[PDB]
Amino acid sequence: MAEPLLVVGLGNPGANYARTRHNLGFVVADLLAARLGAKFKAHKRSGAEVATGRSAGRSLVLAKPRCYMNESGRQIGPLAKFYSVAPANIIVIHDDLDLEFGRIRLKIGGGEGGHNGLRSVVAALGTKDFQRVRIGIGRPPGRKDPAAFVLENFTPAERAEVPTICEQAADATELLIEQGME
Repeated sequence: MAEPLLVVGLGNPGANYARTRHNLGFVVADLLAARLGAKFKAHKRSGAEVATGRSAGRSLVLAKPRCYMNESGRQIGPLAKFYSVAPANIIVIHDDLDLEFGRIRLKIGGGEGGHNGLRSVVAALGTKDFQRVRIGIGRPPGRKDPAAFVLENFTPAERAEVPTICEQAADATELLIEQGME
């Protein structure tokens, strides 16, 4: 409420992953930065790229790890400190295997739903009590390993809705920032 907020979109750096299921977080962070009219820059003290701005009269810090998914948490801890943000005010956006495609849910705490990015964060923060904006991608077909599923692009049908879904996730995040969780 004077407390700065750290919104983190998870994903993998590199053109080959920009469209994969596991990068929705990056996509949403990109939208939020655009809405804020703020751009990303390499942050010397973390390794992630950051952009800053205002939302709901709140001071905002948007970031996207430049490290691969498993090393996400190690870039977040340092950012939290640099801006002195508490875990509770850290908002992580991520794809979620346990939510049907396009289904968006908010939560603080809870499990990782088999998400490796989420685990490195818990591991790095020493706590599961940070905020999450869960964007459902549904379960993987039996013919596809879960880890491979999230690293592959959305199906033609799903692809047509992803942009819309991300707008909604961006909106949810803003709303969560406005009077979120409780």
